[PDB]
Amino acid sequence: SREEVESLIQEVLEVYPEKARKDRNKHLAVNDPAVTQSKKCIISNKKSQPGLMTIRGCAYAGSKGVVWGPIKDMIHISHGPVGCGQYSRAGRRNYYIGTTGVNAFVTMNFTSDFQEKDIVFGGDKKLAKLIDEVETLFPLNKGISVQSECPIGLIGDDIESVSKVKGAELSKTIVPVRCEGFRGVSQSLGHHIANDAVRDWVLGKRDEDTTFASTPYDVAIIGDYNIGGDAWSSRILLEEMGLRCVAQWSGDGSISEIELTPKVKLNLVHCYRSMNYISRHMEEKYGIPWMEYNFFGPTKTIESLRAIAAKFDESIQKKCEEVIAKYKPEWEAVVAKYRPRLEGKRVMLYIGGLRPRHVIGAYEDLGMEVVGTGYEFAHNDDYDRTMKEMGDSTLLYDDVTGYEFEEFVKRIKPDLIGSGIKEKFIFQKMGIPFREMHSWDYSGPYHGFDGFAIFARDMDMTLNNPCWKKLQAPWE
Amino acid sequence: SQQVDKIKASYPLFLDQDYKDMLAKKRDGFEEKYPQDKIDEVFQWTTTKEYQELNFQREALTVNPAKACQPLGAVLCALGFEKTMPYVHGSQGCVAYFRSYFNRHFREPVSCVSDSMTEDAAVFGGQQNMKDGLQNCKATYKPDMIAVSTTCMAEVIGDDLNAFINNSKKEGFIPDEFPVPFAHTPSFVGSHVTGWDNMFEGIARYFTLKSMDDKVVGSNKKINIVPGFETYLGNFRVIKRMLSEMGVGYSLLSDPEEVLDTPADGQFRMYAGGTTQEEMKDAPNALNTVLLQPWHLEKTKKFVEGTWKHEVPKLNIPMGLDWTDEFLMKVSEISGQPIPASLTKERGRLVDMMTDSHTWLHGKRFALWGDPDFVMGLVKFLLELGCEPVHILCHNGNKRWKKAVDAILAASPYGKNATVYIGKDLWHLRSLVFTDKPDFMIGNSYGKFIQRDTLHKGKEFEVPLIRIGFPIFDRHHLHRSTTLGYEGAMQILTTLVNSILERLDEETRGMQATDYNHDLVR
Amino acid sequence: SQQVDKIKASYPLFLDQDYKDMLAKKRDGFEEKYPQDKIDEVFQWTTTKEYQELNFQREALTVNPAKACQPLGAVLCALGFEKTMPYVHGSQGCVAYFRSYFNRHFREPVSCVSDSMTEDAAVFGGQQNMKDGLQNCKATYKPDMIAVSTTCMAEVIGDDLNAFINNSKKEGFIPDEFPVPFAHTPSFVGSHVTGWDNMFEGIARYFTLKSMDDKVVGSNKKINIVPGFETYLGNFRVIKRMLSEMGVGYSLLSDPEEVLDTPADGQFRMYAGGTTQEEMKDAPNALNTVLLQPWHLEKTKKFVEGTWKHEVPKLNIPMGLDWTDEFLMKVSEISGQPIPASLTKERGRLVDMMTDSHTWLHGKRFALWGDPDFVMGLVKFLLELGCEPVHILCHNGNKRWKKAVDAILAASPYGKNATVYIGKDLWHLRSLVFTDKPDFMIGNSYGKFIQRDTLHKGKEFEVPLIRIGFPIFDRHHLHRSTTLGYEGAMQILTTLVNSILERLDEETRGMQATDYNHDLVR
Amino acid sequence: AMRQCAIYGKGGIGKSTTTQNLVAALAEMGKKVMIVGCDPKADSTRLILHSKAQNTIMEMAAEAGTVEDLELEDVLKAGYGGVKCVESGGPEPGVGCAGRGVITAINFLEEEGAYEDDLDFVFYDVLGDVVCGGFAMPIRENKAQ
Ligand code: CLF
Ligand SMILES: [Ca+2]
Ligand SMILES: [Ca+2]
Ligand code: NA
Repeated sequence: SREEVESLIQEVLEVYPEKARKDRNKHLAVNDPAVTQSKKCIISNKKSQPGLMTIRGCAYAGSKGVVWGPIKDMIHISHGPVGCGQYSRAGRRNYYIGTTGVNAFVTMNFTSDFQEKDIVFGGDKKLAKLIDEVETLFPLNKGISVQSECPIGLIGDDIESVSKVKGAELSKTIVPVRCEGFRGVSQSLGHHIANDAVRDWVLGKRDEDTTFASTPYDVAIIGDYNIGGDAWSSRILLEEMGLRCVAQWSGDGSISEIELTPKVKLNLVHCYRSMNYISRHMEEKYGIPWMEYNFFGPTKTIESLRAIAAKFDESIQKKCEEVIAKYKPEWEAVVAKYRPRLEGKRVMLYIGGLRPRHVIGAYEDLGMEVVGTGYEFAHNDDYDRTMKEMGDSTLLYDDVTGYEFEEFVKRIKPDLIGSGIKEKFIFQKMGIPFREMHSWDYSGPYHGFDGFAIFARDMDMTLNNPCWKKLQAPWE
Repeated sequence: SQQVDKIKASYPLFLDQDYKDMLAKKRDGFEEKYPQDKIDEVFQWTTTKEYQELNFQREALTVNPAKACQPLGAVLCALGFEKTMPYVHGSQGCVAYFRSYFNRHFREPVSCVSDSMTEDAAVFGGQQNMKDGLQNCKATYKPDMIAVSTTCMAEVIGDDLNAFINNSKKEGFIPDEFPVPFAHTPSFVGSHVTGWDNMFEGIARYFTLKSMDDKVVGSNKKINIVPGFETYLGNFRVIKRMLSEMGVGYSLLSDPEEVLDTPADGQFRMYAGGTTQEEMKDAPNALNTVLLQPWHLEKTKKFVEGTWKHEVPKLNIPMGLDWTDEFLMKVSEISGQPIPASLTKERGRLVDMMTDSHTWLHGKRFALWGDPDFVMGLVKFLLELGCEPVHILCHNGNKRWKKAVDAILAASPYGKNATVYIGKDLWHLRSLVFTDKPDFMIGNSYGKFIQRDTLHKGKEFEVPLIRIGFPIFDRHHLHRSTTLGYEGAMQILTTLVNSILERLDEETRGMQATDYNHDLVR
Repeated sequence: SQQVDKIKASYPLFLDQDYKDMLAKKRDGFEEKYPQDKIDEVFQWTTTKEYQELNFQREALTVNPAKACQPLGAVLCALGFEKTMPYVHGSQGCVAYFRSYFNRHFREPVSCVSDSMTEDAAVFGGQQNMKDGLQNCKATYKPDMIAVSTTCMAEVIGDDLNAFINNSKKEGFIPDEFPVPFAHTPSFVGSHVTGWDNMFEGIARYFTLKSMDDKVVGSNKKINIVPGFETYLGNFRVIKRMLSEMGVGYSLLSDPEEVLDTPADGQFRMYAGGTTQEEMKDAPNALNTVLLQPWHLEKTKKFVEGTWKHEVPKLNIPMGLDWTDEFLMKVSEISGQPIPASLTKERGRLVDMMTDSHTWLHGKRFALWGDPDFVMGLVKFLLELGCEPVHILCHNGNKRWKKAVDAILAASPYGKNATVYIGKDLWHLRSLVFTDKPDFMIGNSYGKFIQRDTLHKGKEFEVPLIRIGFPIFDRHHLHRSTTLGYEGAMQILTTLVNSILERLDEETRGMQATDYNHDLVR
Repeated sequence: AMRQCAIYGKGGIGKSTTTQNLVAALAEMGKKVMIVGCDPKADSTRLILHSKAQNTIMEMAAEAGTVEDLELEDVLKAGYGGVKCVESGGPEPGVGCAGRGVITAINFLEEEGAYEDDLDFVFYDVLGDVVCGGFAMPIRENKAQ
């Protein structure tokens, strides 16, 4: 009941001091599927109020942990003190194939480990020496990135100069990234800062090179970090459809694939939030058009395959229908087995910048209803694409606070919650089935047809697990 | 493709032939990958002594460190006080990381807030963030105490915690009597354990600095116990159990055992148990104060000895037989309580276990890492077991600590092949286990990548990992274990000998090849 | 040959080339061994469904049983009484075996005597052996009680224990008041657990049959607890800890925890702790009697209900969540003591662990074996964890027990693929894990040969063993573990999920092959 | 026992001379003393050492991979009456925070074991022209009482 939700919101806000109350009220809203300009209902991408326990991360997380970290054959230096690189070492499951420590380096933590003397004198000389050491001990790395942590900009270091000098000296691509954590208000600005760094130091390397033989079916997967193998289970379908995937940005990605992307015919954007920046740039500079797609669940996947195929000739469209017919009996069997076990169950989600709206279709393919959703750092163009996907009178929350999330959950009483690691254990203690929707709870892939089977199996094992019937001691 | 009644997750899904062909094409067509023979050549070179020398002369690059930053330790320390909310003044990204890091190790909620200083605070400081932050935090989460620490951004720009908090109170953002102990915890100085020490001394000074004239040493008849950065629930527990067993009055200063282990009974408890504010105020009235991990409690020690006037005993961490004996005897001496028959019997049971397993433990070689106190305690027990601690690595260790460990080693023939390394990381350790191969590695989850690396050279070069330390993210509930006292020694001994027997069983499981030694009895 | 500074034991010594050539020549020249291709052919056939059918129709041959004989159980039961010497009337060979069997599992001394009946007693019985035996035993080992059981030889020839002991006393070989409870324990009837039941009822009747007119039910305000054949020290301990924690008066009838865990402090203690004679005499005066392993305490139950008049509660073994809850509630009901906050919190912590690990446990398939009560408790907990107990084997189980287990399974969707097998052995189980491959086996050390056999078929067919049960001879100190109560459930859950994670890590340790899923965090 | 003192004052008024003569007098009467110079000019120990300029910790630290690469021996020098002398030194002109340079140096002495249990006094000769948060750090960090 729209009234009941509006009332819930106001009740929850009562605990806040005046300033925080007025601000938070603008980030909470009752959905109206008719709205197309989300700003009329909710504001986003603003700073978080102090002391409220936001679930958000920083720009470094958005640049190092999200965009750059996954590029497998490059060495990424967490530049600054030891903290940042250690907490983010192998925490995100951006899968890849490689010989780690030899030609690939994703799971390792390279850092300049700033000590007090580095703060006093600056770390540019340390950076230069570090680079020579990286070159000596990891000769097969194909490029280096410098991910700035908070102190870099604060002490006035000039990492751009160091990168230029060492880059020319070693004939190596060295990318300075100003993703210090104090910039922006969340992981989002980190994405933008990272996209601009790729554009300015990597993307135009082959602008004058014509040795790449292109075909009219060349595409690039933009914005899929291959969580649990998500990109590979996406790539397989596109190629079965007759297309040729030249690059993957950036799950299991190589620096060469990135440098080859300007030669593709179409950029396929999955994560709009993190890579719409570089996508717009490629259209502007190379004339490459880009389109958004969704590989979550059979309905969205079939719709996406068909929309993508329509961009090419009839032969691709024919293969598209052959691929859809091949998998039809597989996902129908998944639905046949699991939908009756999940039919009608209600889910509340809270994620980053894409999935909060992107997974709705998959839940509906299993007869489930998303009664609440929100993003940690989405912008309003994200909410514009969200309201039409959510049901009337469902709850929306931007940069939700720990307190808010807990209170909304106690009132709404979802049958399942899909959020992050910092949220997981809170709700399990409340007896509410919980599934991690960032790390897929160490399961996955969830993208495509093969991913749908796993997703269904996972929602079922958790929601209907026998443990949820045992939280109350029988002598109570 | 998927078979609905046997769904495959990433492993082994991607092993299917169609996925395998697809990955081969991705590589050949767009990765411009180095030839496999070149990759083998470099990999081999990374296992050599020549590479190890180059590796050890690094001066600027750090690879796979075995330490974290200060505020992580400040948050854990704060978490051990009644209804206390850890608050880190600075950038919020840090807080998302500290929580996540502890959430994965304890598999429990971890509450902590930030005052989200952003770019516009980088120039003029975060005084406003502190005012609004403390007010919003107290109002929203209702803690009875807010313990303040800092991120590197706040440290670099010079925010004065003392002044910022005083002004927040002076201007009415939080009650003047509301406890807000604080500590500067720069990530570029020491490590996470230093943050624990800083935060603790900060809370201790907040509740006792100005009222020392009211204190009388020994008047409350208790013994204070300061645990230090501790991530094993059984360690807080075994100390309280042994003291209660002895009838010794005590006060555990920073006790997070309840809040790191709440029951799943239908409700989320943001706060639970913990050292009370009254216990901190009363602490100076104790007979004495015992520091369980002295190598990372130096600032606390100076304050406890210099201001509380406690004759802090010179005791090593209570790990292993000798050191647990010493701890009990000292506690007995300070409290006047005798060591009871039950503890004497427990000691004898650990010794029995040592006599029963010594043949499999004798001469086994180990590489190990972790925090200073934990590492030296592990080293001492290994020596007591007749094992050889060959590669001892403590990234956040120091020169005085190394000398102490070198002395412990010189006191035993089993310490002859050991070398203590400080300031070195897990990439340095990786070279050591390839050039001077030990039988096992005792360390945290990051060690799994080293095991994987050694297996690649060959099954006969594989060095299996035995998980003891922090963090442990790839196994469940090991945070419930114990490493201190006789109980912890029994657990570690059991884990070590069975790790040896498991590997031996693996190597003798070859039908008609190595199974002649696949003994039913060992 | 040997390198003095790197001595090799059988493994890998015999892998040296000269030993390998020598063994090849021994085989080719004098073993007239079946050709290797023929051996491979038969091995393969032993893993098929055709072979399994032939295997299951056996009626006379038993291969690799999963049970022992009666007197073994009588000895363990006797060991739980104060200063009591287990005495087995019959052939001495049996006693050398009973001691050795328990010595290897507990890694402790195991005292027991025999009266060495030989061929000249085979015709006329062992009356003289009993007279001299009891006298020599009492004089030499000074026990305060001698508990008598029997070997099969004495049973087959019909020696009358009652008469033999009476005559020994009548003629002065041992004092008339010296307690000599006894029990006939034929190895050809039931199994070792039946021997425990027989011995216990024998000791209970000895101290209370003739003096029941003096007893008053509930007059001593305690609850008797009969443990049954138990080989995990933590099980006796956890029951006493929970009862004391509840403030419940109790009496553990047959308590061998002290004698099976004496300290190594310079002296050998032949006897230690144990249920006292007075506790047995006073037992009828309790409020009630709870049997922890009812499926092997049927004779004891008839005596306790029929003679002591106790309304023995119908409770399953306290394993898993529901059954530990039921045990506590019943104990609360009988004693009038409420279940305290500490136990309610412990329960909630186990549930928390279950919610944290459920994703790795869900749907995991298991083959398992052991004694009846232990097997059904394991089955119940596996269901509570969302796991699938596919092959349930209890060699010494019976029809009524199977029906009970089938009912437990029918009450859960997770029990749909399970089949309960009674009277079958580990050679039968071996076929089941080849024809309907589970993910793991939960059993005792004999299961290591099945794992070895499955690996021979292929790494992908290997079924790893998880060691829980008796006996466990190839790992050290697991007898210190707990399988009962919330504590036992936490230990089993931790062991199961980490066994799953260890195997997954093994399968994803292949460099650039399967390590894409070698996750730091799980 | 050990008393931690700091001599603060404007520059150009003989503060360093007075500090070194005060220390020499204490050593003369039997006290164990250590002088830690915390002035960017690094001229707090020449009179005790009969030298033209003592190598500072900051100077040597800038040349090294890590401060622990330095050895107390090159940093700490015994002079008149056995008093021990150290010069913190400052970061290059225009770049670092002189105050943080001073704390870095003192933290190093702490870890290196320079504060013997023998010491009666430790005197920090600190600049007091502009009393900024930087030069006030020895106070904020309870380096001197
Ligand atoms: S927003 Fe890093 S964890 Fe922090 S106190 Fe500094 S070392 Fe430690 Fe983002 S870039 Fe990183 S993670 Fe923070 S620190 Fe800034
Ligand atoms: Ca938990
Ligand atoms: Ca023993
Ligand atoms: Na080389």
